[PDB]
Amino acid sequence: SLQQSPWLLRLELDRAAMNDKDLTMGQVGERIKQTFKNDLFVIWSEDNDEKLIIRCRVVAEEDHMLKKIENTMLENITLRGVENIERVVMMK
Amino acid sequence: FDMGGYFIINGSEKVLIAQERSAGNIVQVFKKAAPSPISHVAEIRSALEKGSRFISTLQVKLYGREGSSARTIKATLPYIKQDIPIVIIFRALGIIPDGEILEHICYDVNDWQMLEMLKPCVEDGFVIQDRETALDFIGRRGTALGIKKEKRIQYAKDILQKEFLPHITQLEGFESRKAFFLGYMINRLLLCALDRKDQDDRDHFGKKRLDLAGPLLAQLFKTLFKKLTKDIFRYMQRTVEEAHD
Amino acid sequence: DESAPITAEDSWAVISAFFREKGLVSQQLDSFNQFVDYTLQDIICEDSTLILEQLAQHTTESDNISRKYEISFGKIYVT
Amino acid sequence: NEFPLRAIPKEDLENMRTHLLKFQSKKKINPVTDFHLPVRLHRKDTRNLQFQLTRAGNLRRKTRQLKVLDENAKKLRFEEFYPWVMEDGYNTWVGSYEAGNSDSYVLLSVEDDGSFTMIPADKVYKFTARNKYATLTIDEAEKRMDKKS
Amino acid sequence: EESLDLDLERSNRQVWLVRLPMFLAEKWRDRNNLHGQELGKIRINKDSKITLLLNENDNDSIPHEYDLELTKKVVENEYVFTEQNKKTAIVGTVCHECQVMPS
Amino acid sequence: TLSHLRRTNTPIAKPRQLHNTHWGLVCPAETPEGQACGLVKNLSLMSCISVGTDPMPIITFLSEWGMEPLEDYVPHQSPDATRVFVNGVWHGVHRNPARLMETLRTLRRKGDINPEVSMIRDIREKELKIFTDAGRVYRPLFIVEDDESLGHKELKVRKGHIAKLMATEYQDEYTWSSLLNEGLVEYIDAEEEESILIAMQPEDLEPAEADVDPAKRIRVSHHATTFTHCEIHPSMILGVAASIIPFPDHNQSPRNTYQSAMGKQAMGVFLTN
Amino acid sequence: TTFRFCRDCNNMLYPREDKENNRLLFECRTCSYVEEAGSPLVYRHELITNIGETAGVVQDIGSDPTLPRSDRECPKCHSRENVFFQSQQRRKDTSMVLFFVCLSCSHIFTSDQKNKRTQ
Amino acid sequence: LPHFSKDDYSPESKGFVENSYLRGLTPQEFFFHAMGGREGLIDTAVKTAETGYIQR
Ligand SMILES: [Zn+2]
Ligand SMILES: [Zn+2]
Repeated sequence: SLQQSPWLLRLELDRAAMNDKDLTMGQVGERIKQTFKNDLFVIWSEDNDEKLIIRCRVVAEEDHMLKKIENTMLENITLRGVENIERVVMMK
Repeated sequence: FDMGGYFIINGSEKVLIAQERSAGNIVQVFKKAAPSPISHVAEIRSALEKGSRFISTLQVKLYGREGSSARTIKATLPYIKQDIPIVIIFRALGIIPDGEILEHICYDVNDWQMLEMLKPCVEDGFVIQDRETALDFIGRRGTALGIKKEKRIQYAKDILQKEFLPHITQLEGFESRKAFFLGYMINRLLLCALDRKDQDDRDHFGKKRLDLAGPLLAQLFKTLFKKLTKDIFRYMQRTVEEAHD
Repeated sequence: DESAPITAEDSWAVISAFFREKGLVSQQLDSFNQFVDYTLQDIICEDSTLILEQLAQHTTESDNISRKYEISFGKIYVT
Repeated sequence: NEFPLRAIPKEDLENMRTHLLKFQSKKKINPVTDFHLPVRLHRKDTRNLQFQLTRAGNLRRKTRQLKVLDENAKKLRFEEFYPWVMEDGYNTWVGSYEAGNSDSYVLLSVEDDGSFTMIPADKVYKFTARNKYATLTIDEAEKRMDKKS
Repeated sequence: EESLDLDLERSNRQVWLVRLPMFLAEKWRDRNNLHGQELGKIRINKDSKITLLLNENDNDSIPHEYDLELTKKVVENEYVFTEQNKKTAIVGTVCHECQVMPS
Repeated sequence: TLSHLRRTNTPIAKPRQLHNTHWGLVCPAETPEGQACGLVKNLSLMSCISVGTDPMPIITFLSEWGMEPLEDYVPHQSPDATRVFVNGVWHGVHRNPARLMETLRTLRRKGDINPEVSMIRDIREKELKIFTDAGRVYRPLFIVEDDESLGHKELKVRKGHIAKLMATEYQDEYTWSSLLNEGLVEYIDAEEEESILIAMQPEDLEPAEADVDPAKRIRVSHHATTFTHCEIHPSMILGVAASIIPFPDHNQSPRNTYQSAMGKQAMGVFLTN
Repeated sequence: TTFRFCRDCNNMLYPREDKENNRLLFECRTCSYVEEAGSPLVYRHELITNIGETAGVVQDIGSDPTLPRSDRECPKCHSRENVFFQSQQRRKDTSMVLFFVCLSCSHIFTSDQKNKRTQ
Repeated sequence: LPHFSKDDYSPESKGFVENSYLRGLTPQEFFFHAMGGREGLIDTAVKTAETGYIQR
């Protein structure tokens, strides 16, 4: 309120993890949306809402297609930071 | 006060030193390092208690890394160049339908986690559907190749009987035993990859054996007696040719 | 009171018995003995027997004679 | 502190004009005799004979040039598979003798007089749909003759 | 009558039999049976305990009770067929499997 | 001469380090310095090595004691089934391992099953592995049983056996074999060690609390009510050379490792002949 | 997840969409078998797992002498007799939370003072 | 060690030698000190050739 695939990719994010590496559902979703452009329809649960969810749909044969999309998503989608740079400690 | 425990060879005393080796017939799972196609391996150093001692080590390989799609399970069989997808091996063994195959690997029908991990293997072995076609597929991959249809299917039979899991039995009708074992191995391979069990401690003393004066002489006497046995045969030919008594 | 719990000094009475029986090189001797009394026989019996077969040309006498000779290994002795 | 007991005399007859065998079917093949009406159980002699190559001055030949002849091998009549044809169109099973040590399960059968008679199991055969079996190749036939003897 | 026909009488009147694993030493004593061929008694006590005991003459020995361990014959279907001195017949279906334990 | 007849060679993960599994089996101090350091092991005083027995009497025993053979296994029917192995050969499964394990243990402690045979029951993993196998290093430990009419969990061996032995010590009829067949003491290899729970001292680590000397070292407690075995003597963890070191518990770790190398080069009477 | 097999083949089932009636089925790729789906969920990944924590809790758990005991009163039978262990999920991350198994009622209770369980 | 209960992260279990050399070490303290002691002997042994070649 204020055409697409019947197959849904639904992922649950960890509130505790989403905080230590400061992130918003909005900004996470934005990365996915900006990665797959107009060939993936993304919706997401609000930062307020109890469970943290991202609902995704594509634009015969679709099962394997989505299993590739979830691998791209977990392994290739960079949210924050610079590549090769892990564990950043603050030091006085 | 002299305590014995040595030999006297040409007048000097000699002590056999115990040699430490890794115990055989032992299932061990190890994570194969960061740059590798295979993420984890199930190894079994199968050898006979006595009799020739076939040092054929079976590797059950989990292809694909933690975060790679199509994580298949293949196994390198003695005298076979390629690693055969587990499924085809079970089929060549006689365990033909999926789920009958899955029953040998996963023991809990509830455990969806391990079962999803077996779906790729089922897809990999989907091509081969009967026992015969499984043995041909194994027979195709030589050896050398050994061209002829009757020949390759007959060869697969022999490898599974004589070179595959030689402890247990090297006898004929024991497919059921060797299938459940392979399934116990895949169970252990997946159990470690699912982070439920720890990688095997290669340095646990319980997994090491000490070859003392006994077995050392036994190892030597074997190769020394087969040296004599096959020199008598060379004589029986020489003395049957000329009937030289 | 022959069923009274054992003290710490008593563990030495057991250790005394362990060594009275086994000695300091039980491993070396017990291994060799096992090899002489048992292992040796089984090594003579695994491959053991060897045969040679002489099958003829089946033409005519002195052909058409097929033979098989055996050589067998039984008990093993050691002086 | 109370038990109901039934006791039966057991005889082991040295007399006997029969041999008792076991016919075993796998649960997966779902065998139900109720559907049976007529059955034919006959031995399989397809592999009656079998010719196997056998190895036959001068130096002994290298393996690549060894000389061979052939030998006829006779299968024990008792070492032949059984062939079960049920209902004329219908089911057909092949029974293969179980490979085992010289020990045998006893069959306990009830007699009209009420006592049990026990007999040694002569042979144990595993029967499975013929569709699971294929024309024995020379290799398999040879491998079979060996197992049995 | 017609050769090859498996006389299904035993299975048609649904006769049932027991398949028992017997220790070799016990079956060897049974071999010494004479008279009517009797060797002992099979006891079934319920409240279920099944056991076999040799008779006094056959045992020549102190009395013992061989317990039976009942087992399932589920994973498959077992039947008994006999071959006379030449007729073939399915005399019975294994209704119970058990192991006679040494004692 | 003694320490040479107890020497171990290891040819070729982290082999040189002293592993926990080396407890009571190999000397923690007797090892060379340089190149061969930690690859040349020296056997502790009470260590023995399994000669290798026959598996069949045990396979025959197992089947007879409730062991369903693998040839007839149906995983979903018996899903909690304890899988039974004899020398890495899976023979079948068993429904009540608790009772089987006790029978097998009584078989060994009687002598019916050889004492050099190793049998382990990993409850969590639902497995029972048996080893008739040659080459396994074992050590003897005192058996402790909850079994005592009068009170707690107490070490089978009593002051009566002790005098029964010292009677035979004065004769130079009650041997080490006598303690072994009377099931007072047992042989435990490293794999079996995994499933047991050992007390260091018997007396000090048995009856609970119902001033204290300051000069003595700080010691822990007998909190365990689970104790299956007791240590004959903790000093037995040491090999021939380290066993001549006076107060090795008062030296820095390597200084001990040094002495168990030097004493081998010390002069004296080697043999009376 | 929890998946089914084909009755007739025993071979596994592959999902097929019935485009016409907009519903999920499971087809057998060895025979002509088809069956409607029980749940809409076909695949579950699970990265932050909790399945492994209370593994191998055979009723014989009390017979392990290697296991430590505590006088913690049970939530069910209130028995101060129990054996304890840590998350058997052999991962690096893993918390040092303890799982107590009752030596009477067999109920698995934890020491977790951040969260509340049922496994 | 087999003298400890499982999942024991106590100082006494993970190798804390509470005692002075003057007082003496418990068998557990003795073996743990022995493990720790062996580590140094290993690097002393190895370093020796690694260090030598660096020099060259
Ligand atoms: Zn199907
Ligand atoms: Zn409770």
